[PDB]
Amino acid sequence: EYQVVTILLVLIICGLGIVGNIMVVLVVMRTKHMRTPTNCYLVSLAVADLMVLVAAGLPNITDSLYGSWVYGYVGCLCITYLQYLGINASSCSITAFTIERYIAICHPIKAQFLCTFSRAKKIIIFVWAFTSLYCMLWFFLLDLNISTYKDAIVISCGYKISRNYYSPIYLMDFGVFYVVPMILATVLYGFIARILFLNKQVTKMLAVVVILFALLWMPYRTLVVVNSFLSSPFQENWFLLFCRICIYLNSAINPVIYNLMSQKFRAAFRKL
Amino acid sequence: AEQLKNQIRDARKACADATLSQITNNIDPVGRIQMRTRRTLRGHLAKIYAMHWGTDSRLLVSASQDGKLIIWDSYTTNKVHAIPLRSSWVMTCAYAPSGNYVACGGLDNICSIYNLKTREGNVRVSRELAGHTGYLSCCRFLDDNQIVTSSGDTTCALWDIETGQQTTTFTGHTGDVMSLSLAPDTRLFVSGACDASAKLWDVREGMCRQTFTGHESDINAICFFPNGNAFATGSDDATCRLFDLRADQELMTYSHDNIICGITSVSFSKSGRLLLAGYDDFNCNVWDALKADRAGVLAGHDNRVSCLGVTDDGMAVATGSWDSFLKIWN
Amino acid sequence: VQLVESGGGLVQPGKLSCSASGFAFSSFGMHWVRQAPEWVAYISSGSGTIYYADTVKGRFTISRDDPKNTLFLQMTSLRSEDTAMYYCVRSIYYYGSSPFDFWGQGTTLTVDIVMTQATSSVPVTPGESVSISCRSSKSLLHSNGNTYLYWFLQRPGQSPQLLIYRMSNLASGVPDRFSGSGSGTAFTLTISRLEAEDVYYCMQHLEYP
Amino acid sequence: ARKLVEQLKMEANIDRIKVSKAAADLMAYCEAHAKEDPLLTPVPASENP
Amino acid sequence: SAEDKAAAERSKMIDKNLREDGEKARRTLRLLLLGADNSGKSTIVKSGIFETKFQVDKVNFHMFDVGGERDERRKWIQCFNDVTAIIFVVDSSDYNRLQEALNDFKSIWNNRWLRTISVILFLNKQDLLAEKVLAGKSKIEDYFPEFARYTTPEDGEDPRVTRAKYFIRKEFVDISTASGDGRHICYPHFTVDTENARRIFNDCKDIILQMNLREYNL
Repeated sequence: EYQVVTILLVLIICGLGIVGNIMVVLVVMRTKHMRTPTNCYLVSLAVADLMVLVAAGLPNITDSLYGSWVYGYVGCLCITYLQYLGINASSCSITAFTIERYIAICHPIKAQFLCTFSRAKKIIIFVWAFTSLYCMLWFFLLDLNISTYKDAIVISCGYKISRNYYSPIYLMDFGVFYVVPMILATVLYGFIARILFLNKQVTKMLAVVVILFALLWMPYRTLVVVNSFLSSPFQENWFLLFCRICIYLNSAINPVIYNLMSQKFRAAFRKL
Repeated sequence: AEQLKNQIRDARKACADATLSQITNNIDPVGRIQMRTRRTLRGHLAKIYAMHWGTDSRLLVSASQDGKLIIWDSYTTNKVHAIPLRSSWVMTCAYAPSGNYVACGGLDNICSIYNLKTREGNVRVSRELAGHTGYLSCCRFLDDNQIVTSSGDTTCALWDIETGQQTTTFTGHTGDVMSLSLAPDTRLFVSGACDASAKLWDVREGMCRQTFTGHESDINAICFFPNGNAFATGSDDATCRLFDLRADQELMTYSHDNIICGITSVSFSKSGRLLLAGYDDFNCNVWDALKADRAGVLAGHDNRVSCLGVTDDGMAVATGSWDSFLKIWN
Repeated sequence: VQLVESGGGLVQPGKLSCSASGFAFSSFGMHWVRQAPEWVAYISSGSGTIYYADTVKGRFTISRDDPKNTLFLQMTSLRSEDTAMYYCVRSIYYYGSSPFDFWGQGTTLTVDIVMTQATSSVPVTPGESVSISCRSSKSLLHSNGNTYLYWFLQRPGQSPQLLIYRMSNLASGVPDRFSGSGSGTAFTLTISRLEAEDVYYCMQHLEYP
Repeated sequence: ARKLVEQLKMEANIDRIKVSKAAADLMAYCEAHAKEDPLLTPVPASENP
Repeated sequence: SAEDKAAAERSKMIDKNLREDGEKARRTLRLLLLGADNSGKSTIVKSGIFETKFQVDKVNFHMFDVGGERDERRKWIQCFNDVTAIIFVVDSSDYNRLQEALNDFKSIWNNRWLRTISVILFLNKQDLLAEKVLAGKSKIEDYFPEFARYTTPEDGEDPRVTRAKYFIRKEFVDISTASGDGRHICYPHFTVDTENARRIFNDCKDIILQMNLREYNL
């Protein structure tokens, strides 16, 4: 049927990132380098792209055939806190990597003295604490409900309060995790292009990152944010499954866009 | 004197009855043993060049590129002293048998000697031994008033800390002398030179008693067997070998047939059946000195390992490396 | 090489300054042992550890000072138990170090684990190989195996010294006629071949008062 | 040249025994200390810190 | 026990007095000054290891002229492999002091320990070679045998010496670009005048940037 084929479209692109992010950590944590800050700024993304695939890619595989929260209440607090944590840490350890990447290129003589492995831990333990402070806030506004009109008393893992009253959690995650990595990677990658035009074969791959991380987070962050304003929330299967098949597709290319297109990771992988 | 050098090659290497592998064929080996990182003596912040185990087997110095000499406690991972160096390009360090003196030597052709147990509580330099014309590659301690010193101008000295000048000078090398080690019977020492030769000198006489050859590249690691009747070298051509003083040949060749990175440091055990060896492939090795096998691997470093030593009782093995992490194994 | 204290204030009950002129006293502990006719503190260098006395523990303060090496106490509710001579000690610990290797002056201000042996009236005669033995209760084969033992030398002079630290070993500046042997929870100290200028004290170090 | 030949007789006129007993006494030191070696035989935790 | 709870408070103060002395040896870009033989190595910027220092626009440089036993470089060169740039000064006037530098440049470049360090190749005494072609002796064709077929593109002015000074510079970068692999590349210059204290800071910013292109995965 329709949803029988999308039990594969969800579970193979949440599987190629669930093998691609394991391909990150076995390259980082089992090589004999000095653990450079870019080896540390990506494991902060390789354990945040796991939780939106191994804890968000398959409450869709085990619930496409049921329609209710199969995990009940022991999951719909403890697994949906790990769905809003693989979102706000796989898009907030991006704007902490872009700022470390622009400072290292457009100010390289002022960034051999700041960027250190002891300083990459200072931000990543910070940026995981400051987003665990935000995803645990969901707990007091998250509980499932039951609907008795579809085929039986069946509904899945929804919202405890009315949907229109769930507005400002969805905009302070919009304006911090979508418009900041789409503006501070548009400005701070054109600055690399102005530097690389004064002395330029990699500036096309750098122009992919600005588009690919603003067109794959575009439909989810505009459909969730419009249901805070719509009197009747959008609920069809042909569009909601598409607006979060790109969320899994964004976190399956982060071991490819940020990692595999490098020069030193490929030689590090070739020795292991 | 071209034909006279062939008289040594027929009297030192042709007098061999057998090899060493035919002796250790029927010997039950250690087979497979494994050390483990008990301690991790972090705190340095540059490449580490030398360490030396103290006499009480619970103290060790470490010399690093950042210009610091640091005495450690090997039990509680405890730093004892911080000795700031004059010239930060240090390539060697030393520990006295009394435990009262340490001594470094660097690129500045100068051997400083520090006194640990002063009455003012600090650590201050006792006698700064200037008088070499090249970089100082190794330095040792016979007693609290005698120090032998290799350097980077083919000259090994033999100082006297009270007076200050060389009482003896061991000339007779071509390149540099990169490392040296005193014997347990402390009236003899050996020196591994940068011209692929190893010279057995003599403290009391003053002339070099023997000269050993065989390495292709330059010897940067030497240490005595604890009986004082043998010693094992290590050069940059990725091969170690153990000679002998009463036979003047190469009895045991500790060649790893699948590695290409050069040996940086070598020290025997406290019993003479664990040849530790610090290589350039970012990790150490363990060689059973009897049967010439790879009985263990101390893979715990990420850059090259430059210094390595075994205590007097046999308690531990501390290996330092270029990633500023010195690690005690057991 | 040198160390000095200052004071001896006679006042009604209810500040004696040291000065380590010629030392590295930014790398020394700073005790004050009483031995009235038994500590006060262990202000370590890098002042994050200030123990205090068994008699008060909340007053009779003592304030660290690094640059001019101004180790003093603070006169805060002085009692009749601290009416003693405080010997500031150039003791600092590392494996090989000798606590009480140097010692200050007996400034003489006239304001737990039991190792009890007073014997406070013993005349002396030379020649005989005498042997004092202060033993203690618990087994001093410690978790680190280093006995915090009890034999500290003194003299009829106005300042103490050390004979037998950790029940065996000799200090710096004292003669070598003193000696000793021991075992678990015991010590047999052999002070032999006596001579002129030879009181004597035995106190613990295991825990702060 | 003129000093090397005199400095070569000090390393040429010495007696050299065979390598068999030179390695047999190498093993004779090895057998006597193969018990008091805390790294050769992994002795238990009675004295290893 | 008050002993090892104080012999470890000592170890936490010898800990905090290396990470305040290790944040000062990481703020200066070290260099490695290396002339050939009286080639003006001391006249470019202006104990037994002559360490000269200079700063330009708040960036401290430390150059390490090693006046050791000889120019063997067999073992003291590996102590400088954590460095930003070697500096190879060579006087361009003589012709016995250029073909000796060609033998002294394939030893530094084709090496093992300097394989991530790029040479800021200085050229000095070119106003004693332009003042040695108006003299008309000019044995560049006699000393260098394959000199006579060399054009002079992309350049007082004289095309005879412009073809000459571009010949040795293309001879300098010939042994450079053979095996450089993009990690490290030469940076030749032209000059004994004071306009080169900026020409190193302007060049080390393209040495760090060629590392951070490979470091931060760009």
